[PDB]
Amino acid sequence: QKLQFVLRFGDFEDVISLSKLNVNGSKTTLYSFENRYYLYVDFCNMTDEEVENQLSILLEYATESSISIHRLEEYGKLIISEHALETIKKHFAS
Amino acid sequence: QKLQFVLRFGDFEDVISLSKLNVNGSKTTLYSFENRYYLYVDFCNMTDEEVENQLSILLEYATESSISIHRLEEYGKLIISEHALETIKKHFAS
Amino acid sequence: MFGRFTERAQKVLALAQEEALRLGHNNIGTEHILLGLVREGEGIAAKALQALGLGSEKIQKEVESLIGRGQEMSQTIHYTPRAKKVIELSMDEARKLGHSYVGTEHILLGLIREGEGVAARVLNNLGVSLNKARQQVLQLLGSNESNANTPTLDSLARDLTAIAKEDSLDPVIGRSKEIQRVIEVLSRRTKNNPVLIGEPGVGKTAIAEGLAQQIINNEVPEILRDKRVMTLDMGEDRLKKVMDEIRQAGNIILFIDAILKPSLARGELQCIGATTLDEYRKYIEKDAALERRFQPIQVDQPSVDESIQILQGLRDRYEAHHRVSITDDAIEAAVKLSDRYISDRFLPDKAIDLIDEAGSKVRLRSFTTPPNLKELEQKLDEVRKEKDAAVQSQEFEKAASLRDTEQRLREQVEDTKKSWKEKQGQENSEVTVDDIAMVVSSWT
Amino acid sequence: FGRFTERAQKVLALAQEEALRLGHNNIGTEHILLGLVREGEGIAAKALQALGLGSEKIQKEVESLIGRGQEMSQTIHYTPRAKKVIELSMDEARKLGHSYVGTEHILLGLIREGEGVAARVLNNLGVSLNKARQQVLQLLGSNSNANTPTLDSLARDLTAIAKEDSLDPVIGRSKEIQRVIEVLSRRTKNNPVLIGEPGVGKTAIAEGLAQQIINNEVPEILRDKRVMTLEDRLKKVMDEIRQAGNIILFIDAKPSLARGELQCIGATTLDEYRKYIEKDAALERRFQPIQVDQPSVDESIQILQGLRDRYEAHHRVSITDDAIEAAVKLSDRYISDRFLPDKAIDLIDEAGSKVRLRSFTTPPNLKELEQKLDEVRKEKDAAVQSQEFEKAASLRDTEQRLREQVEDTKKSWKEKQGQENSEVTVDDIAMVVSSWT
Repeated sequence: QKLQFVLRFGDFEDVISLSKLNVNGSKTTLYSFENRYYLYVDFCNMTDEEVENQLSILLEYATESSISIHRLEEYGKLIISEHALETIKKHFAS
Repeated sequence: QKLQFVLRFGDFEDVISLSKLNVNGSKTTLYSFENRYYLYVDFCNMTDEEVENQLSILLEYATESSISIHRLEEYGKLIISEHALETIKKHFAS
Repeated sequence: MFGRFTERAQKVLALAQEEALRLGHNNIGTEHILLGLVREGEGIAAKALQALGLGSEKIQKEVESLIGRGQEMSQTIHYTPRAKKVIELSMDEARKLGHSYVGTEHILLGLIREGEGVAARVLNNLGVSLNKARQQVLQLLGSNESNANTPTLDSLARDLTAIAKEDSLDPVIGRSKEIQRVIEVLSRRTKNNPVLIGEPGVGKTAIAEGLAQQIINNEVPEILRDKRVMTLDMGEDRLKKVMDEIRQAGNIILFIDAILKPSLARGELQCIGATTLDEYRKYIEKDAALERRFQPIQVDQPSVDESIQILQGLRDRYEAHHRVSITDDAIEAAVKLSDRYISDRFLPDKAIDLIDEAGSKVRLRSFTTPPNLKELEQKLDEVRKEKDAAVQSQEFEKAASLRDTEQRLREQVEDTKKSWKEKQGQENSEVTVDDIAMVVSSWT
Repeated sequence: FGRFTERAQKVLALAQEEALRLGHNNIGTEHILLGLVREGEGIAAKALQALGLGSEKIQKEVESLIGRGQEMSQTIHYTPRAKKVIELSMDEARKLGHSYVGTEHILLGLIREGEGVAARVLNNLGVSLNKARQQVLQLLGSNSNANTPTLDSLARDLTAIAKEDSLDPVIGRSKEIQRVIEVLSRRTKNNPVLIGEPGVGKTAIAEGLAQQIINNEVPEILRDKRVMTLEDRLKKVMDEIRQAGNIILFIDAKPSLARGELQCIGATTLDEYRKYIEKDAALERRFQPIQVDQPSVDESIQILQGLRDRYEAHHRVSITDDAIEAAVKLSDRYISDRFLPDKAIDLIDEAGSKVRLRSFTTPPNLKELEQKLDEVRKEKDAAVQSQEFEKAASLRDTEQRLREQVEDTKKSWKEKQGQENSEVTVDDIAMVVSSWT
């Protein structure tokens, strides 16, 4: 089962919101593309049950884009690497 | 076999009529809905033969509505609780 | 009741009441109607129950074993709403049988159909499923009743020889010398087929029924005995199909009032045509198989007196709308005014139209709303509400008397709503002239 | 996002109660779910009690996946997911004729948009998604010879249909009705053709016979008779009739012809009928006419009040009576090119919206803040992709000051519902007309 996903938020504030929680053993990176912001999640080693779980939360705040992840790595716009959630929580939660 | 039923009367007087008998070990409650009056019967402990029996009588005076009983408990209009028959007999039979 | 049934019906129904009280109950439900049927012991309904193994003995024991005494109240009782449905039903369980009138069976039929109720349980308790029962009644009622006639008599299309066989056929007058002129034009070999032209109007179609009667008994050439009159017409997928299934059977003459669809003269395909003064102009104008095969005769707007007689012959038959037979003195007007006074038809259609204008109209002045007691009902309404809406608030005894206040009204209403059976004894079955002359002035 | 039951509204705000009771900052689908099982009395609440899901079992899974608890509570808002979930319950009720949303529909609406936290609470509490939509369902529900064929829809049965007590008034055209009956008895010009300037009234005359045969005074054989209404199913059903004949047909708009029975009441115009009898002559024969005078002015009035209740559907009427008086009288003499019952009704409608319309309009010179606001967000975006966070977060803390700003003059516009909500009198009606004349 796959352990890396790419999600699209409609408006940026949706991302801040997500940030205000716990990323947890979750490397994550954030792109800007077609004016909408995509976010790329990478779970290292988790039980499938544990991931289908976690991913649930994420999509309270996003949807999952059919977007080829390498389209971003090439033709996107990087904004924050590896610790993408973590950084937004810094500059935005209060 | 189920031991609680919800019946619809075409006109109210049909209900008075039903009252003029014997309820008998029968808790009963009466709602008003779509201008037609529904009545909700609850037999505590009776043999199936004993209930298929009793229900017969009732439907000389009503028909049995497909209506989800909880639709009433929420969106209905209560008129008499628990002793619904009993009450109409008081204020109406002579 | 709620109409009219057999004695057997009516007896079995009142008989429910007999049983209403014999046990002291206060409303006669489906369970009493059932006792009613097995206790008149002689209706078809009664007979059936004797089959399933259900005498009065077995039944009443189940019933008393589910109701028993017995508030002698008997405060002038009425039905169960269920049972009132059960009656409404037998009426339909007989539409569904051509039975012009309800009776013991239909009411037993009517019970099964609305199986929710006490009767139904007596039996699902007496180990007698509901269908085993509708069966038994059925297996005690049933049906009622030349080759080529098959395809033909099928379609379509009203076999006039037939309606003239059982003598189940009106006179009809004449145009008696008119009927004859048809049989020349029909006994030929040149102009084989006849065609009547006149205002349409003179119910031309009437003359045709004429042959049916005479070809039968019997004044007509041995050149025509053993043949058949039939109708329609005009012009779909059932094409050359049945028409092939007739050329293959020479004994046939036909009636039309429309198009051409002319495979004329081909087979023994022999016609009689009814078409307007002019429309025919627009068919021999087609020509010339027209001017040839088919061939015409002038239909007369009946002698005014003749008109009168036609009316009477079917007078007894317009008693359907409740007022005739009679009055003669009235008929004469229907007719007479039309020949001279407007004055835009044939002298036999006009008449009957006056008659029918009035052939309900008076049965109607019967049904009009009573005095300005249109107002009562208006009142009674406001009541239910108070009663009703009150009942939703309760306000209970605030209704008891409210209900009572209601029925006070109602019986008052119905008593003066049926006081207009007098508007019936005044008008219903009336007729005289003045009714008509109205109809007339209300045409100019 | 609209209006639901108390039960709905309470359950929703109740999500917020739970928003904070755990300290989170956005109320997601997980809180809407706590909301439902915690008002413990909604049909939604009831269902959960079925699957084996008390508040106890649930909140334990949820805290086991989020927990405290930044008391931030900086005036919170929804999850975009849950905003979808709300948009959905609205639809999970269109899909049920339920004129108003409530506890169930919201539970319905959650399953539908299963991607989210609620959904996982349950796929975790061993309660697949469909076993659940079921439980809610099993707590809601519904409301004859030749009729078999006929009884499509095509073409609904005026008669038994109004036998079920289920019928209203109905105001006539009381002598319009009875002339439908002199004709519907005859044997001469038998089948009556209903000519009058279109409408309304017209359909109401046949809803008459219906009312008359049934309760009950009528005559020349006419009892147990239905009045029925409205190509690869054509003459199909029509044979269930040449085999049983308790039936008048009510037409709207053709003649498959008096091949026998066929009792029908005619829907046609002053002239449209002359588009039958000219080609003739089934007309002067079978079919036969009668006119719809325009209903009595006073009768006109007490016609609306009957459907007053039923347009209450747009918010203002019922009432005012003083409001209808207008509609009707204006029309009879002041243009004055229709029919005296149809016109009035139409007028209401102009206003039968034109008021909920004027109700939801736009605030004062408060346009230009929108324009300001716009570029700020914009200015915000550009910098975040440049990051430049602070140099923007500035800009977010700043866009948001303007947000709650404009609201308190748009929510300050339920200050504008009042000045017309259910206000009704001629005021609104006649200005309508300044145009039509």
